[PDB]
Amino acid sequence: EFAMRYGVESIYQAMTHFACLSSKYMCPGVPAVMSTLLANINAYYAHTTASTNVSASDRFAASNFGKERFVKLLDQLHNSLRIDLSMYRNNFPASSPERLQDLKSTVDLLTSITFFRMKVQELQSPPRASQVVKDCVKACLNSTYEYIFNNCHELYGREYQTDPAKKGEVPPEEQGPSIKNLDFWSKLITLIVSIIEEDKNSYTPCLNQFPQELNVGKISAEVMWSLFAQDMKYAMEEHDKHRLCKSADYMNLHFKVKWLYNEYVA
Amino acid sequence: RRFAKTISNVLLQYADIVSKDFASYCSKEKEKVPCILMNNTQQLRVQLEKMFEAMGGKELDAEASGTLKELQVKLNNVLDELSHVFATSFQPHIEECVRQMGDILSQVKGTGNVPASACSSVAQDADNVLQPIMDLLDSNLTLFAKICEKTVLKRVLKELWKLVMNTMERTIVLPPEFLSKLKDHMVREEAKSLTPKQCAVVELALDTIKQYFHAGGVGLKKTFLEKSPDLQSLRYALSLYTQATDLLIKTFVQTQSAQGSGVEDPVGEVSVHVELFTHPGTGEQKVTVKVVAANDLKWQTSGIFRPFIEVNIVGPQLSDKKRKFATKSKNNSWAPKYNESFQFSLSADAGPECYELQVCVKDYCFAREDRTVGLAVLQLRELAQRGSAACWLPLGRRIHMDDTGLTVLRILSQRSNDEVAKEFVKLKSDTRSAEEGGAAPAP
Repeated sequence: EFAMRYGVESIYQAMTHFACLSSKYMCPGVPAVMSTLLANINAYYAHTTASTNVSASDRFAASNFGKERFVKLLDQLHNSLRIDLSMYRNNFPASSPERLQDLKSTVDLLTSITFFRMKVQELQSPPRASQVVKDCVKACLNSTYEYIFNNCHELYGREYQTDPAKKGEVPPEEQGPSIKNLDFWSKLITLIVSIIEEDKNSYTPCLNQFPQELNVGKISAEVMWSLFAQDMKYAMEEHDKHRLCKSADYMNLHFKVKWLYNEYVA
Repeated sequence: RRFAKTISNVLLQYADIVSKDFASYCSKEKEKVPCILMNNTQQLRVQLEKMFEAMGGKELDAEASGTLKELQVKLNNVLDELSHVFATSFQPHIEECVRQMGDILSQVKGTGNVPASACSSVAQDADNVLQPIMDLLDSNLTLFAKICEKTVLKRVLKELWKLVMNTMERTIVLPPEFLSKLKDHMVREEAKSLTPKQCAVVELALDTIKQYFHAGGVGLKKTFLEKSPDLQSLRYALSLYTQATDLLIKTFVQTQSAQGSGVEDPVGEVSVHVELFTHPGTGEQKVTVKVVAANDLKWQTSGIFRPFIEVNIVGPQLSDKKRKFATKSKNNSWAPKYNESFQFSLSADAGPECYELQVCVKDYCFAREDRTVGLAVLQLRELAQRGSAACWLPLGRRIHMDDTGLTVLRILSQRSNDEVAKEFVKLKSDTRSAEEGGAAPAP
């Protein structure tokens, strides 16, 4: 009634409410609403009346919300989405399906923004959503890799160890690499597997928007193996100097690495 | 800056002069003097904070301030050391006390079938058990609570609490002679466990000691005492003494994680191929074990060698299940091939990480006895990832263990009528009958 009495067009109301929602975008379901809302704001400026001789970007420059304002709003939001997606595992734990759906809709919103940049702003080279997300996933995977690589024993102890007395806080240098024993690496491999599987199983189905460009399980395997492989390569070089573990242990590690590689990487 | 050095030099030289004589005052006739010296030390810290603040506190020069903050931490640590040195002069008395508490608790057993001086109430037995230490504690803690400043008292009490908890753990709950009397070979006695009644009594003596050390808030916070790792460790050891056979066995498999990372001084090896099947027909777990061969068996014997390979599964809930298989024997063959495939069932409930294969090579000997050549452990946690594994298990002479394996084992050996415990204890207590290639391994 305020809007109808005072001539405020529906698209202004929407771009305003989208601006409100953009502050609360972390909140459950909001990214779906925002994605939908932006697909509508998009459809409004993009498609409405082909009988016009004006670009979608110029018709959008005739927005009473302000083109600039909405462009900036979308950029800030896109950045906030990039940040949260750069910790997607932590910020959208697999133990919450709804947070996985918010993750999905967070990406669907990022797509809707990129699509709005492409269609309404008529931008010639918007940062491709699939790529933006892939980078976020890489950033998260790096931070994940660091996390597991710092917390290896706690994580492994808890998740796989059949004797409870071994589940606890073994030293940071064994929740990280040791020259005396390979056990960190064995445990790290199983955690890398657990992460790759979580990515394959939870996050890849969740993030199916760009199936031909984004497979989270592939990216997880690639990054996790890469990080692991650099580290493992330095570590094996280091073990090759010291030779403190037995021949057999490196053979067992070799079998595990072979298996890991051949299962997920080959 | 110049003056902060003066302060530091003087006050550390005080702290030092005191610290040097401190132990000489920690003798039983002068208990007050250590308390007073601790209070002096602490009074230095207090007067130093005053003096730091009088020197402008936050507005003091950075190196002068740094000097005095350093000094305050050093002095704090002196007070901690003095508190420890003080608490330590009570250690022999705490040990004597706790040994007496142990002499009293030996007279309490599983008393629902014992006379009313030991089926005396759980409370009265706890009080009797406690009496040696409560003569010490009541008097001393009430004296210290007076003559120690509250910072001094708390530090003294933490050092005494730890000392009591550890002494009780060592002297009462895990007495080294219970290695001898049913972990070890020394006596065919049932050892007598900590019986439910002596588990109680102790758990109540401990709540009383905790209340004593709490002293209605005058001593240590209930929160420090409950979170006390010393207490938690003591409670853990106690919890083991009543735990069910399967739970003890699960605990063994989950804790003995190192029984799956290289035998030291091997006596041969066994090639196995193993397939965990999260049984595609049931969602139980079944364990196929293809015994391929053995090799390098250190058993060039005084006769016809006739090796066969026993395979055993180990873990919880196996009473209803075939725990053992064996290959055929092979005549005169230190590298016998078998190619024999066995199929254990695990439980449905307990995951593969609750289980381990134990692979034993034995010489078949009619008229005599089938000599253990060697033993290997494979942890099925590994196979929980691997699904199927080819592996050459090195064979040992005995399985290598930690304190908790050895504690669980000495606990299970007291369950000397439980058939699962009997067979578990027997199975872990199997070692290579030494001969034809050697007695004791490495871990």
